Amino acid sequence: SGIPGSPGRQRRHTLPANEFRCLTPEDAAGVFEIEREAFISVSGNCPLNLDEVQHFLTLCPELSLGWFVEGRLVAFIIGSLWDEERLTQESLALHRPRGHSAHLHALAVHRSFRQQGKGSVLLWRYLHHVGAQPAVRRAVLMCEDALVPFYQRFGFHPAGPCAIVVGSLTFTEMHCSLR
Amino acid sequence: SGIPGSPGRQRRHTLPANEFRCLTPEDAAGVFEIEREAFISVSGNCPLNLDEVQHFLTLCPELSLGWFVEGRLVAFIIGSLWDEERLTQESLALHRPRGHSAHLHALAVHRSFRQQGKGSVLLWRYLHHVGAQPAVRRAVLMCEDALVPFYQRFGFHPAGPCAIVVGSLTFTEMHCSLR
Amino acid sequence: DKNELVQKAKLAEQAERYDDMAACMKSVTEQGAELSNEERNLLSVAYKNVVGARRSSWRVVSSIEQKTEGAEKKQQMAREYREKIETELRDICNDVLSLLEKFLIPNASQAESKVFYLKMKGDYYRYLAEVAAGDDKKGIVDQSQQAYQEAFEISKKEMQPTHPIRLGLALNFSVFYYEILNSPEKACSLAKTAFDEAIAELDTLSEESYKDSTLIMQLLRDNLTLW
Amino acid sequence: DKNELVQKAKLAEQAERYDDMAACMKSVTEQGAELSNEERNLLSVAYKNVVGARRSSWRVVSSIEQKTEGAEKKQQMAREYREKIETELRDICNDVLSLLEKFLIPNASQAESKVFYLKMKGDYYRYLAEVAAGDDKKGIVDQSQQAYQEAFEISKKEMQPTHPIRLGLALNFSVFYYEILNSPEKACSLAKTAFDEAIAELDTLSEESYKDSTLIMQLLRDNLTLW
Ligand SMILES: CC(C)(COP(=O)(O)OP(=O)(O)OC[C@H]1O[C@@H](n2cnc3c(N)ncnc32)[C@H](O)[C@@H]1OP(=O)(O)O)[C@@H](O)C(=O)NCCC(=O)NCCSCC(=O)NCCc1c[nH]c2ccccc12
Ligand SMILES: CC(C)(COP(=O)(O)OP(=O)(O)OC[C@H]1O[C@@H](n2cnc3c(N)ncnc32)[C@H](O)[C@@H]1OP(=O)(O)O)[C@@H](O)C(=O)NCCC(=O)NCCSCC(=O)NCCc1c[nH]c2ccccc12
Repeated sequence: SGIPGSPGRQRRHTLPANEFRCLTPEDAAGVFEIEREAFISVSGNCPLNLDEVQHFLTLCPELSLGWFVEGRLVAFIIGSLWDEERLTQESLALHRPRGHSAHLHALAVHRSFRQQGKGSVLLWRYLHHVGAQPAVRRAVLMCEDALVPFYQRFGFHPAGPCAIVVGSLTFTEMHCSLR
Repeated sequence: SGIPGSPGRQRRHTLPANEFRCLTPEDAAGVFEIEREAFISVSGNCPLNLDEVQHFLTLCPELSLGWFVEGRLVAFIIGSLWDEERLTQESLALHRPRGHSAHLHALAVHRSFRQQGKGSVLLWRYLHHVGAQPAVRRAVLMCEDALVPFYQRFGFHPAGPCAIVVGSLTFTEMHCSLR
Repeated sequence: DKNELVQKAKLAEQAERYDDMAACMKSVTEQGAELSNEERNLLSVAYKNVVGARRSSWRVVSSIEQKTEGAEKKQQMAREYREKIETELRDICNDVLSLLEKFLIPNASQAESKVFYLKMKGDYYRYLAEVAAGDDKKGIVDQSQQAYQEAFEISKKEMQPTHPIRLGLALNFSVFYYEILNSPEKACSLAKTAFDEAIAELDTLSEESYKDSTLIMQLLRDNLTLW
Repeated sequence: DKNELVQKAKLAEQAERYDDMAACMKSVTEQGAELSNEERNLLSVAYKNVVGARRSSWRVVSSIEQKTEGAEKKQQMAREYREKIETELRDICNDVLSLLEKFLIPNASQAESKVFYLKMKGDYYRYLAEVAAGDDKKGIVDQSQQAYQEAFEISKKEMQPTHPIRLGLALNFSVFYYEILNSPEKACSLAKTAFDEAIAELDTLSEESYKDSTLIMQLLRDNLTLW
């Protein structure tokens, strides 16, 4: 926070303008509120509940990223590290510090900002953000069939059925090579 | 190292153009070299010998900073943390992790780049770099009387005789408040 | 074509060429049609970036200038360059202020839009105020305050304490009091009240209680901690 | 005034306004006097920054362009914007290349200066080659290679293996072979030989060994590790 002439002093804040930031545990409520609309309203299920969301943001916030429109969180990606080729049920609530794959637990864009290319900018951004981390050689996520062609535009490849079941839902596993 | 479209891949390097970087242990030989010309030739003594320089760069490279002119190191500042109000003899070879003051052990500009304002840009830069670090509330250094008026231009204040003797040399202590 | 301009604008934002992005959004605004929320964000972001660049260069060349003690000539170099930057800065402000007065505020149908553009009006007069001198200053500072005040007024009536736009205005308006008006106490009141009311609404557990503006709140408390 | 221009140039560098810094150094160069090492660095840095900005925007708008799915939908927008950026990029390169041909290389009295400006000549033709369209490309790539080759020639004769300028040329020249010429093997030879020779000289512990170019060497090995 540059104050020319005053080295250790931090400059006051004013409203920012579109930025990408790691999410904080305090941003958890805003995530779950988007998840209510985005996931819970269609399937009656969602990737992470508030507690689970807060967990990953306290444990590994650097594996998360959100697009903030002038201070408002409108799109996110909550992740953690995994240490196996395939995703398993138990990996939903696990973060493996010495893992090698960035496990994207949830990705969602606020309904009033969808179809503007913002979800893609975020995903691309996230792949670069985590790809830069010296141990993360791959990215993994599960999605329903409809979103498979979408994710292939980012380098993800179909890895068949995902061993993870959420409620009464089944998904296709996707793998994306990075470093 | 941005490769649009390839998230985990690092872009190839080409010659850079003027930058400020933390020094690495490998930059120690270049540091001692400037010190031979810059100090050993006038007083027959110098702040840090190669071993001592290498030590600080391995232990706390984040407390160091150099101006690199297109890949060439031409000016540096080797530092470490101190945890007392006044500098003592033993603080010359000491780095205190939980310290609160950035102890500038040596500051020098290559003879072919002096009087261009580059030493000032570096010092200012260093005060911002270390001042940003959450525990570093002050900066401390010793210099001969001639340089006292110079250091006051950066916020340093005369703190009387320094308790540290190098060879047959005595210096004035300087303190600079940061955060 | 309006679409092409928006498409090129979103392109320039990614290419990090904000002066281009602003030019595109300035053209879209000049077709007299009310901007969509997206187009509005694009315009705000383009300009916040275009001007912020100059503001940053200004602060540094000013610092350098006041630190050039003795050297009359080296100090005059910074003086002239700073002025060169101030003209650039002045033009940018007048640009958006004109856009505001001619298309943005007149077309503002909703209160959310009215407060956004009114805040934006206070914003640019503030930036203009950061470099003003002479008698021009007293006037600029009033212009800023009156736009901010009107937005604040509407904000209190039509927006929830946790609304991102209501909260954003709180932040900028309190900073206006703090550094432009030198009124620490009032500045802190503005900020604390806003933060506390937002916290109050959230403590009720309502789906309506935004939770989107977490950042603007952290920003507010940081400023408080600072002051 | 030459001094004022340099003073304003050092000012613009700090203010991060590299287009101004370049303009200042372009004027100094246009007074036909040989540049001091400082003025030379200032010119190199101004331009390396001015052009790097456009190169970066180019890479991103190009990526976006091929990615673009569908037909000539907004595929044509990126295409045009990319071309707009290419013209800007082209102009910058012709600017320094002209400066080089008219004042810089003709005034180069020492070999250190001759290799610096010759490398800089290869550099800008390389940047020009990165956006070179079809038939114009062949010629540009020869122009780059010939300047690089001449500099390399002089480098081997008048500079120590550890010299920052000799080493800098090694890096840029090997990358030229790697991505502009698609010659991995030759690219790696250039880089490896340069690194090894530098290491050799440092190994004899002699007084003439540089140790100022540590970074350029790490850069060289990183590239090797990469390839
Ligand atoms: C999809 C997304 C992020 C795109 O953003 P955007 O709207 O900004 O999109 P852009 O504008 O950037 O791009 C638009 C493109 O997105 C694609 N797309 C968008 N909607 C689509 C759809 N309905 N079907 C197929 N492709 C579609 C298209 O290809 C479309 O191109 P076209 O214009 O050519 O069609 C955004 O629309 C959003 O937040 N959606 C709701 C939440 C969600 O689904 N998260 C992804 C879960 S997949 C990842 C994940 O979170 N897994 C956890 C797995 C999970 C655990 N529990 C669950 C419970 C329920 C569901 C899932 C889970
Ligand atoms: C001084 C410095 C860094 C400025 O850089 P520059 O040349 O780029 O300067 P700028 O262009 O940025 O600014 C120029 C200004 O620098 C000041 N200045 C420069 N030379 C001066 C001089 N001889 N006397 C008084 N003021 C002078 C002036 O005020 C001058 O303004 P004027 O234009 O108005 O005069 C640069 O010239 C340099 O590397 N010098 C040699 C090494 C050194 O002395 N390190 C400082 C040791 S004091 C810190 C330190 O390392 N302590 C360890 C203590 C130590 C332990 N063992 C030792 C053995 C011997 C000596 C010291 C030690």
